[PDB]
Amino acid sequence: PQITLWKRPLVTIKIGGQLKEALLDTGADDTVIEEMSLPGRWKPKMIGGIGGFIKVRQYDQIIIEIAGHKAIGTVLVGPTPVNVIGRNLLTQIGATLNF
Amino acid sequence: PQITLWKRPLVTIKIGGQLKEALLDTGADDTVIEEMSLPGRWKPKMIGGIGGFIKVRQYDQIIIEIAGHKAIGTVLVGPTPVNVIGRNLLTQIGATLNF
Ligand SMILES: CC(C)CN(C[C@@H](O)[C@H](Cc1ccccc1)NC(=O)O[C@H]1CO[C@H]2OCC[C@H]21)S(=O)(=O)c1ccc2c(c1)OCO2
Ligand SMILES: [Cl-]
Ligand SMILES: [Cl-]
Ligand code: NA
Repeated sequence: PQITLWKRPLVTIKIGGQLKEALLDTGADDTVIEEMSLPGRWKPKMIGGIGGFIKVRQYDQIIIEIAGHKAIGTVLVGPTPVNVIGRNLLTQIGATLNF
Repeated sequence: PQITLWKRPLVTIKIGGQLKEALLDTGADDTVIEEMSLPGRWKPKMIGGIGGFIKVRQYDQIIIEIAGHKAIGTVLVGPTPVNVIGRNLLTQIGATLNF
């Protein structure tokens, strides 16, 4: 699709057997999801944005379906105010910015 | 152009006759730039990012060039860790997300 930016570019994702809404976010290096359980090992991480840093759990090799497109990569889980699909997964679905 | 996301989507902007680097950020509603001087009056705004809320100075109707495209709109000035071009100006330059 071509998504305009008049409104937030929100899509449905499937992660860990759950449906969630998330923002397609070119300014996010990493994918950050609100608190949920995921399988496998994790390690702690701090990530920073406007407002400062939050502590997250880093899970690797997680499969996510984004607007119908499957991708695998690292997912950070923690107290983000919005679920964000970052560049690590946007690349895998072939997303580009065009103007 | 068509910008892939393997690296941060950094572009050169020009504001107040000065060149700066900024991130094309589809996850930002608003454009937020580091401390600098802008003309006219400002109004208060609070914005919420991953680590919490910050106060910024809102300047309206500011002339800004983004990757060679001219925009005129609202710029927020405050302690952002990177300059971000948000949807308010991405729409003015005709940007879309495509996959
Ligand atoms: C600020 C940029 C450099 C980074 N952020 C991504 C943004 O797209 C963020 C994504 C975001 C969106 C909403 C709430 C929190 C974060 N947007 C944001 O802060 O926008 C602010 C400016 O406009 C306003 O509209 C949205 C909030 C305000 S982020 O959320 O802090 C972030 C995401 C993934 C990351 C990361 C930081 O570090 C490593 O991986
Ligand atoms: Cl990854
Ligand atoms: Cl590619
Ligand atoms: Na894993």
